Amino acid sequence: MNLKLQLKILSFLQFCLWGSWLTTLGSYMFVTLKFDGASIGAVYSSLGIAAVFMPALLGIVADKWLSAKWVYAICHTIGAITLFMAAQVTTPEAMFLVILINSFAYMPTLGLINTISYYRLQNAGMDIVTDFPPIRIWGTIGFIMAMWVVSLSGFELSHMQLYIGAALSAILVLFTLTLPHIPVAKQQANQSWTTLLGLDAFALFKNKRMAIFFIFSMLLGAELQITNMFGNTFLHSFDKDPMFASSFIVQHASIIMSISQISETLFILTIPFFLSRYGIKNVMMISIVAWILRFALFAYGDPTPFGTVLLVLSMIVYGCAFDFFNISGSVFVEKEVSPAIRASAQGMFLMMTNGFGCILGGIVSGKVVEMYTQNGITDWQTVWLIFAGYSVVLAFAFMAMFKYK
Repeated sequence: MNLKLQLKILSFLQFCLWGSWLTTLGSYMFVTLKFDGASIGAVYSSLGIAAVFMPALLGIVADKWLSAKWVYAICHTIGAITLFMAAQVTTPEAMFLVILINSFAYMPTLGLINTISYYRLQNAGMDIVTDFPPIRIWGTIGFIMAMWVVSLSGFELSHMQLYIGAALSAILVLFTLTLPHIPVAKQQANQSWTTLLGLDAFALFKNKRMAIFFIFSMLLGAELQITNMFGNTFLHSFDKDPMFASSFIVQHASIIMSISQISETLFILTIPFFLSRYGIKNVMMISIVAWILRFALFAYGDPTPFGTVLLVLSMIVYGCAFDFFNISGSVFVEKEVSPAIRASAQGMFLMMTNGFGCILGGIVSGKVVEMYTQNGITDWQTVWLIFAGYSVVLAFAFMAMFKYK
């Protein structure tokens, strides 16, 4: 096999297994397994708890000299067995457990694939700087195509998606064997990204200013993944309306929610411009307004003609909110760091924001959906408005932060 082909298939398989179930797992638990939003949020909460430990296990791989190929293979083997059980759990606490084990195996993969590909491309004498972007993009292509194929086959509400993920994890394992051998000795002299984490990178919390900032960014990020968790559940909620039971957006919610990940990818191209044109605080503010718009368009969104427009426009707006918030937060955080602490500040901003925001937001949004569900019916308008108001006030807290001197 061509090595570029191999790494592309590897990247595609890496996210196509995750996207088979990750968006639709909530509505599977809600509509099929009849969970409440609090336990669905709890189950989604495990990914944050795994992600927050992911630097530790990647660090032990580097330190006690484990091979990324083989660790990657063992980790996907655990991921496949785990999704295989997931298609069988039926009770929430067990779902949280198997998803906990699955997230613990899978998250360390977000780093192992990058490690694998850098050294394999260098082994072949290839350009890492220009060849990584064509490989990494197949992962998003795979994630979207998994969403789409599972949605089209009729497995949005089934546990078949978990079997699809189990099968794709297993194929990923056995294709993973074929990869070239690279001595772990060849991987030396390179300081791990994980070493810029660890327990002295909390030194950045010496500054009360930056500390308060990180807390608001943790708070703000607490809602970064809410509509990946629940927009599918909300879009299926139109089944009670017989006008909309038939609707493609109601039956095929994953293709209508795919616009968000697509916008997430293509809005990365507009970031250099808005960073240059407006600057850091401004981009943070536009991020915030885009999250307010994102939630409010969900509150007033229907499978109707105008409702569909509002839904599709918030799906477009999500990519702006997500991309812009990570870039401007990373860069602002960096701008107020000693130039030595600067890579570690970006690392802590992302794991604090997304990793800790994911635990916090999972449990929180779940309790919100549970509160506004009565008789099995969620009042998505009140839920979406709650989060939109939270978005608004986070706008005011960030403005108060930026104008304080």
